Amino acid sequence: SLHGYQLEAVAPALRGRNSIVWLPTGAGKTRAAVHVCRRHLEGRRGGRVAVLVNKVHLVQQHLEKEFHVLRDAFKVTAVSGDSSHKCFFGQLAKGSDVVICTAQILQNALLSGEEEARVELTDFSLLVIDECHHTQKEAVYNKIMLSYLQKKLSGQRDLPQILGLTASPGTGGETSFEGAVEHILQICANLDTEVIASAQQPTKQYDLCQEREQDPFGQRLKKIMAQIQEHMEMPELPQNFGTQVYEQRIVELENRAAERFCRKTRVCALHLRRYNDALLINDTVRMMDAFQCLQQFYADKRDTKDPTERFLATTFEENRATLQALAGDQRYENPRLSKLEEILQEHFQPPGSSRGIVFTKTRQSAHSLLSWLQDTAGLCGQHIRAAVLTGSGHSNQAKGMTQNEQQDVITLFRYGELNLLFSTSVAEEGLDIPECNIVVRYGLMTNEIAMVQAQGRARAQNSMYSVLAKANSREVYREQLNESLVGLMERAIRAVQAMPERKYRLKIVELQRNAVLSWQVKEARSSERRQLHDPDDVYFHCVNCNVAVCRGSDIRTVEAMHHVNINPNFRFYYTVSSGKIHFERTFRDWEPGCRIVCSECRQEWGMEMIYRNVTLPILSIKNFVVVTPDEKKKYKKWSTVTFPIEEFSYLEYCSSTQDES
RNA sequence: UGCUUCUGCU
RNA sequence: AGUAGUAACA
Ligand SMILES: Nc1ncnc2c1ncn2[C@@H]1O[C@H](COP(=O)(O)OP(=O)(O)O)[C@@H](O)[C@H]1O
Ligand code: ALF
Ligand SMILES: [Mg+2]
Ligand SMILES: [Zn+2]
Repeated sequence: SLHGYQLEAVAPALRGRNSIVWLPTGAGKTRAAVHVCRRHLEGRRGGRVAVLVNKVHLVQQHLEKEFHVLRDAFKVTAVSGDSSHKCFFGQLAKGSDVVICTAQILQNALLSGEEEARVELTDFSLLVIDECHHTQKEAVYNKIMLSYLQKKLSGQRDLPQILGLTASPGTGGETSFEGAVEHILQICANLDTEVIASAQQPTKQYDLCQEREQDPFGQRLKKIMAQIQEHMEMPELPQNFGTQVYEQRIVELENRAAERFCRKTRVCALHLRRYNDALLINDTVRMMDAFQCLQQFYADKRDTKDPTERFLATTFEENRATLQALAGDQRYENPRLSKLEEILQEHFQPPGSSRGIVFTKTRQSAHSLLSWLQDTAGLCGQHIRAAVLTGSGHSNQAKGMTQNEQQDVITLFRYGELNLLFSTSVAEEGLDIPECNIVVRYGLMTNEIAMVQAQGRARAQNSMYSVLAKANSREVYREQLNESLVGLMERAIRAVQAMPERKYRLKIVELQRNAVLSWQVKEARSSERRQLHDPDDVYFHCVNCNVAVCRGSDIRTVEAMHHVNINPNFRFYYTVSSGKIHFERTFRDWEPGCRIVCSECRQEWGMEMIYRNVTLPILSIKNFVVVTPDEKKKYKKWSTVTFPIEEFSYLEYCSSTQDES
């Protein structure tokens, strides 16, 4: 049965008041919400609840661990990206008493032009927003709630009650009391909160490592980078190799070289980014991980004419064997990994006692840590059974994990079939593993919310939380600051809870008005930008070889995301460059075909979309330079281009191609 | 693998 | 204004 503090925290929600339930990590906010939902549905006819989450895995978790109990009396349905294609959301939701989904599923339905796929906010009488601290800025939670505010302020009746759940509203980067209070008020405004409802041990250790005394591998990479920069014959080139600033500056240089079609500079900049990437890997995991980064990059090359590429290939080849030999030398081991080994050795003896998550920033790092573990003699024999856990992010450096793949790892971790995960931020919030008693945060730079949340995955009574970071580093400073900011957040929330009602209400009104006005202004500005140029006056150039390949007027959008070229002669500019792509996820109206490349230079451009009975090429914006009358620009997003793009019409497209045959 | 939110960084 | 990552959607 519910704890006293659970009953106390939901008392406002039971009375119908919009609220945020502020309870610590692991305190049982979900069960409290289920109780609210049961009483809500019992207390009226025709009620309907939406439960919004921010991570695919939490749909299944909340259903199977908490919300399924409602099925004694009510119909409960769950939807995530994997199951999206199976039903029209409108039909599914309307046939349910409770629907649990990732928030973007609901947002898509709110925006839909299809009768059967569409819902309105007024189709729900209660919205439960899990991890509601994400309801800010342009996060999907806030896109939904901004619409709610627009409707509320316009006088709409029968908007749903709001129940937000969070352990950590945060301070939003504010370090003053006044700033932190303002942030809390902003959260409250965004969620249309009437009351923040709250209640009326673990140990933490800093496992600090030192910089490697001797890093010949890194030293050699830096010496190659200097040689490459000399070859570029340019003044004021950055010298700060192996930093995030260098990474930014070298990519910005690549962008400028694309925009001005300086091939030599661009190619050199491309390679330097890879060397910098290797330095960053070298600092995070093993030398051999960094080596493999570079080796793979240069292996996938073939013999070419381009004198620049030949210089760069020769340069790597001259250093390759030395780099690999160094990478196999235990003398130059990463102290971060030495420290991690110490932690695991201490806590996973005797074998199978501990149940741990090691959080790392990137998917690639998680995979490298698993590989490192499997290859560390000092850990083999301690019956550590480990696996990687990531979300469904994807890049050429690392694929993601499907909902199903994630679920397999989580289920085996829950009762100790696996006893250690190497995880990204996919599992920093929400994941409930009662037996988890160790969290290590490996060299992370995050806000205080992520710190609190990740720590909170260790549910067990006698849990430990380890910060594994470089001594004297910004990472250590930020951890310490974040600890203080948690305290500041608490003080700010208390102050808001104690505010006089009249003052609170007026402040919320002022903030909600500001939010809905600011949105209108932003939308007007965005529209003005996208109407600057006639699409006929915009030309796309291949980013690699600078050949012109189409005009803006050749492009249409599918599902407001996928930019297809509908010109029947575009086929003479691109080549199909792969066998058929397969995705685990199925979509309603299309599936990928093959990858496509520039016919001149083989630069990757995008992929085919098999949309119903036609095949069209999708272009990724990052593979082009966009040329207008005013400038040449390499865009990383379509959303900021300076010309309008019409929606694809399948009917019109079919009619048009039939006339040509 | 198309998309662009968030977080870090400048 | 970018950049890097990440996650979500498709
Ligand atoms: N009243 C209760 N009695 C026993 N276990 C409970 C109670 N309420 C919640 N739990 C359990 O507490 C754990 C943490 O709950 P959860 O909802 O994941 O925490 P959070 O507040 O971070 O969402 C879960 O395993 C849940 O089933
Ligand atoms: F605060 Al939680 F799962 F919602 F730790
Ligand atoms: Mg939770
Ligand atoms: Zn080309």
